[PDB]
Amino acid sequence: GASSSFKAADLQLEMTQKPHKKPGPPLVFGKTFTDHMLMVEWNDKGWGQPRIQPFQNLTLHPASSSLHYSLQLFEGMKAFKGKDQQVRLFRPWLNMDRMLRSAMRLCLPSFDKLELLECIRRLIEVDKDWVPDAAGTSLYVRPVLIGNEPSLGVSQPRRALLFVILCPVGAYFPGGSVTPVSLLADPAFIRAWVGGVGNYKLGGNYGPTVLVQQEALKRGCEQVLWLYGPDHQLTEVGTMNIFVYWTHEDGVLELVTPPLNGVILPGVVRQSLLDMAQTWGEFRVVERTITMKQLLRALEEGRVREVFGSGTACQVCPVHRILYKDRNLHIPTMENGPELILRFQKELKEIQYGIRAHEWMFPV
Amino acid sequence: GASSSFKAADLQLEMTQKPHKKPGPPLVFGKTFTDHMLMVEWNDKGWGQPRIQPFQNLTLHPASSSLHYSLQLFEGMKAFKGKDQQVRLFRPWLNMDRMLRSAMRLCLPSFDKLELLECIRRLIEVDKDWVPDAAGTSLYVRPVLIGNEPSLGVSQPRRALLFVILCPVGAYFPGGSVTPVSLLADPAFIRAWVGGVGNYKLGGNYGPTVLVQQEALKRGCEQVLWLYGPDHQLTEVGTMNIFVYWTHEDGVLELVTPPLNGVILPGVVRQSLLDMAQTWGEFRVVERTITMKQLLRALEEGRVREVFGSGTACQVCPVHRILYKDRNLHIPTMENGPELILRFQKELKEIQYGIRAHEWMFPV
Ligand SMILES: *Cc1c(COP(=O)(O)O)cnc(C)c1O
Ligand SMILES: *Cc1c(COP(=O)(O)O)cnc(C)c1O
Repeated sequence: GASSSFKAADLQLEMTQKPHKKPGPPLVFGKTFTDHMLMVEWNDKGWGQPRIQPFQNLTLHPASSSLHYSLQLFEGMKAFKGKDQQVRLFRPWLNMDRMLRSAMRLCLPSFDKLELLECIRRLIEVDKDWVPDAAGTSLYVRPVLIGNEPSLGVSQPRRALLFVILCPVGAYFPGGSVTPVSLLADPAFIRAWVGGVGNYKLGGNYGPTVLVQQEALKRGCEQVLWLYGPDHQLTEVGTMNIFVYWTHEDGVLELVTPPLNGVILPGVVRQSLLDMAQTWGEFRVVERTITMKQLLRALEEGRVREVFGSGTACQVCPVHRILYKDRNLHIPTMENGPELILRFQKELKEIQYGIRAHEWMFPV
Repeated sequence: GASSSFKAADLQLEMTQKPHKKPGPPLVFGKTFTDHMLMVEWNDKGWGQPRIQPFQNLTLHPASSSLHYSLQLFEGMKAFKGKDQQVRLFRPWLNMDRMLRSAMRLCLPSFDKLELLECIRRLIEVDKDWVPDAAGTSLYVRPVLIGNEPSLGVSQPRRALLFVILCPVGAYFPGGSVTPVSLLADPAFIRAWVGGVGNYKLGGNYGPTVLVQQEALKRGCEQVLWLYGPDHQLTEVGTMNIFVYWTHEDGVLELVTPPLNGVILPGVVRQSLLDMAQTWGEFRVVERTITMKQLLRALEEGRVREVFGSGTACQVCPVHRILYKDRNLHIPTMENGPELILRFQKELKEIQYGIRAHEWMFPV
């Protein structure tokens, strides 16, 4: 059908008459929600008006395509409150771009990126007192678009819902340090494949990972290292992008991450780390496949400095151990500082919390 | 956690006070629903009691894991009403087995197969007058299990819902004949992969196929032929299993379907066709990979008799054309009768509608 969008200019506001009490000083990820949400409905008449409304349950027809055929996508981004109580979102335009790409892949309706962003801004503004301001804390923003056609046909939905909910989040690390994780690298489990949809933030990519994460824990590891292809390409760690800081086989010190060739989700943090490192101009920055054979050889030769994951949840997450083919591989990230990881963490903290002004931050 | 199940002995019944009018003489697949549904809730206290209740909307928390991370699975099976008004389900035990396998893969709670089946039986019994009895018609039964934890953690759900809804379905073919379809075979699109979850009936497998089906239609084809691997293995057609009746390269007449090696959904119809053909003992019946190279050579040599899909929707669906690498390949299914397809259709019709007694049918 023809494209159309809702407009922020049309936003309707209904304030809660029953606010929840705000948390004390233990923000467990994803279990505590704020007082309001955004909601917009789409059908054959286009989008309705956007509304901010009290946090409340969804009412869905039992045949809703969202629940049968996974016509569902989401985003995640963080807002941060500085010491002056100004709230700012980190590169939210990138998340909007990604959400629209996801929507098109599932034949869900398009909308105007900047109108959604302005609605999100207004929502956060209404719930601004829910954004924590202790060091390292944040507000997680969770936009969702679902198909909502009351039909068991596997087909393009004629109805959809877009909604956004918000969660306060606690700190992951003490100021100025990081704590590493151990990974399970089992080639039997495949997250994504070329020709598939692992490069979109679709619900369907995440459910099948629950059992695998439980196998990692059973095995004494914290997260999953996702391997791909017959050469055991390192793709992602958990729900994070993977980076390696090493001297490569050609003798050149570089930061490498896998290229966007279909099996990598294009992270916002990932893009930001690449951008920052390119701007410093201190070492080579490249997008290239990384194989277990290359890593094993680099480790034995002492060429690896730091391996880490990146994503909205911890920002940068160091790795100290990989369990592969029943071999426990020590990764010397913490013995190398981890200088690069701490550098990234510091620069992101300064930008996100407004210690210095930067074009990446969108004020609320 | 420890396993437990709901019991049919505990079923609660609430009859509708506002029945819907039943359809006239146009049953469009999946859009018309019956007066009641089954519902069972699970949490940390185990399963609640099962209930038959009037058809109504679901009320879900906006953070429900079913909508964010695709913690969702479903089944599909048919009930058939004979000319004596007896209603019978086709091999429903197989669907129960498959549903439990799906549940375990997504870390959703197990339940007792026969208790669910007995509840389903009771539901169909309450809505028995909704089962059509015109030739070729049926009642589709749609069990669903979803995670329902109000949490944005990607984790094993601590709450779930199991529900079943029912749809009357019309006939697909006139009695005693079949109509063929054209397929798009584009190796760029991959349904499933070894190491993945394409062998389970999980919602997440279906949403990404909507865009691909639209590309097939844009290309002048009706359904998608799903190819896998660098040798272009024929895996599935649409949401159906694929069968080929041919003289193989060794000179032997056989019926072949791809083996259950991770990328094939184990269809109930598929299993039934294999069982029937094995019981006749007239030709070789084998599970072997089928490649496009083999098919192309077989076609040019005149060795192909019939290619068809199998599944609960049409039972057997003949193929007459495959568009591959921009070549339109004629498939001579209709020129060969299609004798085998008509044989299968007749034998299934006799069993499903109770013309002859058979252990595959479960009386309601
Ligand atoms: C969300 C996600 C990432 C990280 O994306 P960010 O935008 O940096 O938060 C990486 N990989 C997967 C698989 C993800 O879902
Ligand atoms: C449901 C389905 C089938 C067919 O299964 P039946 O049990 O015969 O209805 C085959 N392939 C896919 C991908 C399916 O979803």
